[PDB]
Amino acid sequence: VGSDPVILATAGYDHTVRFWQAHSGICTRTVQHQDSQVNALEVTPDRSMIAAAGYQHIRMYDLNSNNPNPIISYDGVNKNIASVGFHEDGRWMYTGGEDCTARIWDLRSRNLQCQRIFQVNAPINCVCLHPNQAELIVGDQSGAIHIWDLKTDHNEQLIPEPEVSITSAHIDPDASYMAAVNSTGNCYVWNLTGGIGDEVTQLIPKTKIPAHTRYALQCRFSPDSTLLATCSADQTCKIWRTSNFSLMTELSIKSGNPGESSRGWMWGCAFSGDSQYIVTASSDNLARLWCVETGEIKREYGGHQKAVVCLAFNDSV
Amino acid sequence: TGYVVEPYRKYPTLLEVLLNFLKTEQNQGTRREAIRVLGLLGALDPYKHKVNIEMLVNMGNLPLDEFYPAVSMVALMRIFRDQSLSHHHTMVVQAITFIFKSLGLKCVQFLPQVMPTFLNVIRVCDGAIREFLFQQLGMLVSFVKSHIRPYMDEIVTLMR
Amino acid sequence: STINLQKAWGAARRVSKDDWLEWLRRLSLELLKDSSSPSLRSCWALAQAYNPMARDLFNAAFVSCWSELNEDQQDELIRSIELALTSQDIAEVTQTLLNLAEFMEHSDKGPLPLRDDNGIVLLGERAAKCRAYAKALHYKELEFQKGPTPAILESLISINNKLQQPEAAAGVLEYAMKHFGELEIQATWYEKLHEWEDALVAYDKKMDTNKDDPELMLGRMRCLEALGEWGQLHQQCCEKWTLVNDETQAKMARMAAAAAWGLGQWDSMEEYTCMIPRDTHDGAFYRAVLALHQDLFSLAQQCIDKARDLLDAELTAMAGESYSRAYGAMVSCHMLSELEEVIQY
Amino acid sequence: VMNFEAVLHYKHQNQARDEKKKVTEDLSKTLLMYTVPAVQGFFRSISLSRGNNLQDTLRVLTLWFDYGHWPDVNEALVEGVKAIQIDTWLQVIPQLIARIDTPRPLVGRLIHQLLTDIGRYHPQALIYPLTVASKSTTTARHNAANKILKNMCEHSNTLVQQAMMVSEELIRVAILWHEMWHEGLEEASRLYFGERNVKGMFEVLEPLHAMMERGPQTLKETSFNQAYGRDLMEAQEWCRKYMKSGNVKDLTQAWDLYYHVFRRISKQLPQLTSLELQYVSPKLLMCRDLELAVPGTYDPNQPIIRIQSIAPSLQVITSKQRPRKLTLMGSNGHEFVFLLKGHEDLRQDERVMQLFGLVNTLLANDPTSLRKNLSIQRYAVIPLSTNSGLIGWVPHCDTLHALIRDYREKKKILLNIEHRIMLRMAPDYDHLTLMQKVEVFEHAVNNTAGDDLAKLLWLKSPSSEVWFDRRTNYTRSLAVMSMVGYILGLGDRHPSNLMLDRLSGKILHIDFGDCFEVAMTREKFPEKIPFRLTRMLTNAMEVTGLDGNYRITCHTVMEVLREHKDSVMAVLEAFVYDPLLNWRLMDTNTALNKKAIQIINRVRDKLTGRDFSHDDTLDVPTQVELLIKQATSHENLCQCYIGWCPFW
Amino acid sequence: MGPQKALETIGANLQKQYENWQPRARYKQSLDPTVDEVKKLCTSLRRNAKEERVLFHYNGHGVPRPTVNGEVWVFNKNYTQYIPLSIYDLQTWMGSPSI
Amino acid sequence: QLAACEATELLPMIPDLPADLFTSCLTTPIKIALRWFCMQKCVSLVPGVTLDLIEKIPGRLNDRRTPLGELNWIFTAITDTIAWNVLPRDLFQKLFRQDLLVASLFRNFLLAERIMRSYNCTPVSSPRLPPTYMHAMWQAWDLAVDICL
Ligand SMILES: Nc1ncnc2c1ncn2[C@@H]1O[C@H](COP(=O)(O)OP(=O)(O)OP(=O)(O)O)[C@@H](O)[C@H]1O
Ligand SMILES: [Mg+2]
Ligand SMILES: [Mg+2]
Repeated sequence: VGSDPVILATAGYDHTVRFWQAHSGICTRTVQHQDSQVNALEVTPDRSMIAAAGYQHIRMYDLNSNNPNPIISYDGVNKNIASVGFHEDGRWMYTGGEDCTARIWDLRSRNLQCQRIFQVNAPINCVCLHPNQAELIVGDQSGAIHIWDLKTDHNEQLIPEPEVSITSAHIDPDASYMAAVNSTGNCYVWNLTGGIGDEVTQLIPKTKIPAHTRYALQCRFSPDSTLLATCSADQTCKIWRTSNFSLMTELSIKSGNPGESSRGWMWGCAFSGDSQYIVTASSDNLARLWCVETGEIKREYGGHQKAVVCLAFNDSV
Repeated sequence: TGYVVEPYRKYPTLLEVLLNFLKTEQNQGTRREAIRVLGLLGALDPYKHKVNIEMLVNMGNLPLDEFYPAVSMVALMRIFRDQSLSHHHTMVVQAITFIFKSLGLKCVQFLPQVMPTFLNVIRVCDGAIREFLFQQLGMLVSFVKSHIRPYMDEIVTLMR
Repeated sequence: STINLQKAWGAARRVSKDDWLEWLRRLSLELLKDSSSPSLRSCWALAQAYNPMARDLFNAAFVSCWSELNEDQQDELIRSIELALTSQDIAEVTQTLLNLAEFMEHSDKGPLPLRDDNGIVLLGERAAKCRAYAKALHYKELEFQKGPTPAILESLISINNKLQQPEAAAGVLEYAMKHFGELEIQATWYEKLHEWEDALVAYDKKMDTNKDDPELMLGRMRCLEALGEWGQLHQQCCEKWTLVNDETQAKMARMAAAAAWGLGQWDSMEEYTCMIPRDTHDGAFYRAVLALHQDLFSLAQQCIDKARDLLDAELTAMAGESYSRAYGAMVSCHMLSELEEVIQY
Repeated sequence: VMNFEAVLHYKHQNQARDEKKKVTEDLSKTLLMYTVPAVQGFFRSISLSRGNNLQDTLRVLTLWFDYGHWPDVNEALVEGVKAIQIDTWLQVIPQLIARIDTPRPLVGRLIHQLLTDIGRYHPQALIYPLTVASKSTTTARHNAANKILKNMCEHSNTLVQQAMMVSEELIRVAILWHEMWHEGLEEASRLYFGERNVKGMFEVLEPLHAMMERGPQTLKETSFNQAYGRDLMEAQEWCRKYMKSGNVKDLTQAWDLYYHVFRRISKQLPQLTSLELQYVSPKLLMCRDLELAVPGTYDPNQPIIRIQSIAPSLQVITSKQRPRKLTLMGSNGHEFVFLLKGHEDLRQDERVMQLFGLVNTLLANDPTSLRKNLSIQRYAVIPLSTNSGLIGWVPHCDTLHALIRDYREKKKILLNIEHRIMLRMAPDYDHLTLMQKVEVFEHAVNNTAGDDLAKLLWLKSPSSEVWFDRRTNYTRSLAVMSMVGYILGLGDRHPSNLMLDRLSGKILHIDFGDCFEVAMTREKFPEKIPFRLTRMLTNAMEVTGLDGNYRITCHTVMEVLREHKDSVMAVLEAFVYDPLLNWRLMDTNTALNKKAIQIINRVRDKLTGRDFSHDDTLDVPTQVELLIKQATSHENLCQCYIGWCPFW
Repeated sequence: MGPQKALETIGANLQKQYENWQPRARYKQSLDPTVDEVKKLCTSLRRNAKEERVLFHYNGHGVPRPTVNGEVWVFNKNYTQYIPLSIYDLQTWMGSPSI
Repeated sequence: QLAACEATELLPMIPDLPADLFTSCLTTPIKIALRWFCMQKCVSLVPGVTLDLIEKIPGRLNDRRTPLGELNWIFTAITDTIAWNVLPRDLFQKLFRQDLLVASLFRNFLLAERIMRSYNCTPVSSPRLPPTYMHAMWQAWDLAVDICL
């Protein structure tokens, strides 16, 4: 559970957090998350413990230790917690509210309050962390990607397309390109003027990708930063390659049948360390595992009785 | 005189009265003339008609056991109004009496439809029939039993 | 209970008006005798002596029978109903079976198992023949519900326009433009839409490419009289007669008579009117109209009065449901009785 | 109207120059040249409509009210007002009564002189408006209204002393003591256990103790007081012993008895299904043959259908507000039915119905639309106080919710199947993100079919050419009240607040308590819709979809509304610059004149297509489309409250 | 009144009416009773009164008319079905000094 | 035993009587006795007596010197008389004297027998009484009531 170099975990509306293994897919162990569902997971950056962003409450369960219920409980967020992040050292958690407020939460010291806030207009969907640990990128349900400097308290708003809820965002570990993805079915790539010592932090609009027909839901770069995976609500996970922005691979969990009235959407994905295998979650109980070259379903982690929304996938030593 | 369209205001029912003659009267001078009339009065913008102004869903309302008596009762009573009854009184009343006989006490629901017309028929009709109607009235009375009490005044007036 | 019924089911060896009506009469009464409900049995006695008692209980009578009957016996019956609609369009046998068919849909019993669709295609045809346009649309939309096609939509915009419902027709066109973006053969569609100029463009194009067809001409002629153009319609008649059949010439000549009458060319009108059949309203009318120019009132009055007697059925089919649909026939009798006043003038 | 539009050019074009001493006097020179010929003119176009002048008459009011503090408009107004048929003003009484308290000196006195004239001829028409004005809180209303009732007493004392009594008894019936105690107590318990507020908790209860100090006036109040007058006296004692000592040990003894009667009374109210009128209000049972007319029947061109007698017992509808189904034998003989509502200010409804009156007028005078029967199904509403009123019951109607429930149980369909699918997929349906909830919503749409309304609209019709007209009317009607509903800004349109005529097929909205985006801004379940154009209602239109009857009928309507925006404003400015309604908008957060001006800004905006994009001017087809997209978007629809029934 | 209020009230009134004629008796009213309910009730009143006379008022306007079999009608627990009640069983549970 | 109706017969459905007719006789005799008085052709000769007046007869059924108590007291005397002049001595003792409640019921049952007769019922009793409906002491009650209201 902690010992395996590929920690994979997964959850959704079934109230359980199941821990799979990469090679085989024998379920190692499971943990309860009652009273609620799980909006998104993340593992802490030293593989120590794992987060479950519920309704009204984050909780955190031990990954190293064998069979616990939660170590830490944070409440004090009076709607959903729609994302998480973590300081790569492991002191802070950078959350996002349904209540328009992207907080910060100290992990080491017990304090039920948040250290800082960043209030905006609409509910906060994505809370992704730029690699140098100084900028935090917050999107919302009115087009607005606010870039919030954690040192200088600056907040520069940015509307790619008018009004459309930008549903998720991520920035690569290179700090070369950022991609956020909206409900229209478009994946907007932003060229980084990499604000290291200056805080230039300017973005130059590269390309609108006609990514998907229906809602694009989660986009992510691989640790290589060669590949930009964009899950969606056309039960698809279209991988885009960095140089062209051309369709390198198209994963799909469609029926192959004239009558199949929505099997379930392709919610969230997460690359391997080598970026040869791409996991994905779906709203038909199936956390899968693919081959990024071809598009071949290398495993299938079917244990949930109801749906699955979020992953937690981990390569690191 | 050239009294045209104006008649559809003054005595506005006119169109409904004329368009029955085309769907009733078996003469191709009368049905012929009813067209000469309609024409001479002229045509109406049907909006002018909607200013100047059951049976299928009669199934829709009920389950079928209760449907059938209700339909028959309505057709029968549609005859049961003077002009057609001049010959076919007796026939109608024979049916009704058989209906109530067949229903039990669930017959009671039709009472307020039948009974007011029925008693007025007795006063109106000729004595050729009248001795028969009383025989059948007394038959209605027997099936219905105490439920006839509302109409009893009129009955006693008729007898008297 | 059924051996007496079987005589009136498929006794459909019938040819004139009287022959089919008398099939109907005898059927309705034959139903009433059988019908398992005592409260209909009762009426039979009356139903003979007064026939509108059988007429009005027909639908109800029919369900009381149909509820009991065997599967063999149901198909036996239905096959003669199929045949009664199919063979011979009698206003008052179609409009009694259509109204029976519609009665049957509101029922618990299910719709009538005709011809594998529940007869949707058949019954819609024969509503549009009757000028039962509203009923015709109900079934036409029931087709749409099981996967639409350009053919369904084409009709569905004419029929909506025949109900004088143009916003609904324009709506159906905007279904087409989304889902059938290519298929778009709109030469007839513009003509049905009441976009008469664009229809005339599309039939100009279709008569340039393909040959002198009678069907493309009939549509392109209907475009001109719907625009109003008399001079041009008289040209489209003059050229094509020997190339055209005599069946199309019965359809065509009506437009032609009105056109020649349009241009004060009476000699031509006389030729065209004779082509129209005498037993129709129209034939009677134009014969009467010619007679009024010629100045022959006795003959004219007879034709007028003949036309009225034929019009009886058109006014007797429409108005049984709604006055709004009767309105077509109402304009004809308006003309006739005004035709009379032309004489007196 | 050329003279009126020239007037509004140099008004509005000057505020452009002026805002953004002598510039108001030069304006007052320039305007006055046209303002007076506008008024002179309108009086001739009113005296040559005489039966169709609501639009024109409201123009004269916009002038009078706002540009009547000049003495030279006052002169022409005076002259015309003396000339014009006193019938005409009947149609615009709500606007007149709303400005009965004007801080303008010269206007307010002309109103009086007009209302005292309508009080003379057509007295019937006035007294119910004046009676609710009569018992106002604010001073310049309740002095001036009570003043005119005094001047209107020696035409008709017999009339007023009837109507004033009837009114005050109908209100005793509309809410009973034990209701007032039950709602009072439940709200009191929210203050002291939720909020922990103690002084505001007294402020809740003690007006009821002051009510009960009057003593049993009627038999039912006698049986309240005999059942539990003692307990309440004792709980009052202990809560008053708190005000000298300030111990919670006093308060626990009081809440004992308070919760005691609360639970008892909660166990009583479920079975008060009908009210025998002798027990509740004897004066009305005793009442026979009042000269006073049956409420919302009075016509100046008809003879009076007067209250022959009130019905002996009242059916009670069970809802949140337990309305009565009161009925009156009118003197023509006929049972007229009302519905008599407690705890809801019905002056909104009154004015809104006046608005539909205007729209029906506008739409009937466009010939294109006239043909099409675009006609809003308005019912009658007569207020009786700020807290109550009557509402004309409507014959041959049923809530969608009732139709669907009856159909679902007939064909054995389990009622909440949609909600149950949603729950079987995801058990925590409320507790999801937006995007997660769009999943689940779509799943439960893509597994049911929304034929229910569409299907029963045919099963319940007899023939097809009936069904055809039903459905054509149904569609157009539902469109007209989409667009009109939008403007008004008519929130909470869930399926029990709208209903189908089981003859014409037309739709008919009820309940206008949530108006001008009250629902859009509420802090749990804020609506995101303009009008419910949910899938069920959609399927019931022609099979092609929205793009025919419904969309084209929206343009037809919205051309007519954006045209005559100024008529529409006149009518809405009534219940916006009337203070006594607008407390409704002060409650949006958990001041008034600013908030009231915000509404009428908003409605001017919807009528200029400057609604979505303040900078842009969205032409009519485009505005309509954005609205239809909003109403029909699954993000917007699944944010709605579950009982709103967005999956129908 | 609405059903439940009415039924309770009628039990109260019927008791008040018997209180005129006999104010010193235990009045155990049973309202829309089950068979088992009636058994508990009658047998209980036996063990109280023990040798002395016990009234058994039976109204029955709600139930169908009693049969030639010697069965009188009462209810089941859910109020779906009219259950019968044999007169033989009734006079088993009630004692001999009775009315 | 006491039973509202014979085995053949159905109880009355008559709008102005109560549905409880046999119980009401048995245990509120004076209340129906007066209401039933009011429904006869006897009232032709007591003008200005409606059912509304009988709702509000002042007094109670124990204070003898108040119209209600008076009628009650009379009633008792009358029924006790009709029993003592009709029944054989042994039986009269068994019913009308042994115990209060039974005696009260049978006294009142005589009234039921008289009323329910006029609506085609006949009540039944386990110790079977003779028919007392015609017994002339009732026409005393009739007069006594007449005067007293
Ligand atoms: N004008 C009317 N005509 C016919 N029926 C009406 C009318 N007004 C209300 N009703 C019916 O009575 C019911 C209750 O009315 P209404 O919604 O006005 O009362 P309410 O207690 O305010 O309910 P809610 O709690 O939904 O506001 C509705 O469901 C409707 O069917
Ligand atoms: Mg409501
Ligand atoms: Mg309400």
